[PDB]
Amino acid sequence: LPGEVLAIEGIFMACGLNEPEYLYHPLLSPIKLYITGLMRDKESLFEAMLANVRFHSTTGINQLGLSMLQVSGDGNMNWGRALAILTFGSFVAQKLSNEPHLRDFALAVLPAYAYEAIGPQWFRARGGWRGLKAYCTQVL
Amino acid sequence: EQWAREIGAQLRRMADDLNAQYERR
Ligand SMILES: [Br-]
Ligand SMILES: [Br-]
Ligand SMILES: [Br-]
Repeated sequence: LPGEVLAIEGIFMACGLNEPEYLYHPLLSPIKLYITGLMRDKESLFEAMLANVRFHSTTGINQLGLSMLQVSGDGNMNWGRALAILTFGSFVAQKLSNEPHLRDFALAVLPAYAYEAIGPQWFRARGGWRGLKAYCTQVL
Repeated sequence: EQWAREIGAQLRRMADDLNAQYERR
């Protein structure tokens, strides 16, 4: 495994930018396949979120990062919230792909926001990516 | 003008449905 923030960026690359990873990973590759399915099925809800939100800017990407932190503002985390955060970041990446500079700022900051939003200690104390995959196979 | 919390609540609601699937017997 590459490191949490790095792995999340890869998830945004594979799921948001639809950039097929060249090598298969036992844990991350199925997770990426699950998040893509979540984007497809819940596209309408993600569109509703960002409907009247002006996020195509560095200021907007900052607020998108704040949006991730708002998920766990009550101090609670589960793999459901973790998936919503990771899928939301991927969806954001997809909408910024045709704007190189904004896309790259998103890739630069949002992986760290998603990781913090989940909670680094909670992530590690619940099995990390193995725990997430197990949750995915059971729910999706 | 701020819209981060509303998105946070909508992500929470989306997570609720996933957790409902996890808890389904
Ligand atoms: Br915009
Ligand atoms: Br741009
Ligand atoms: Br598994």
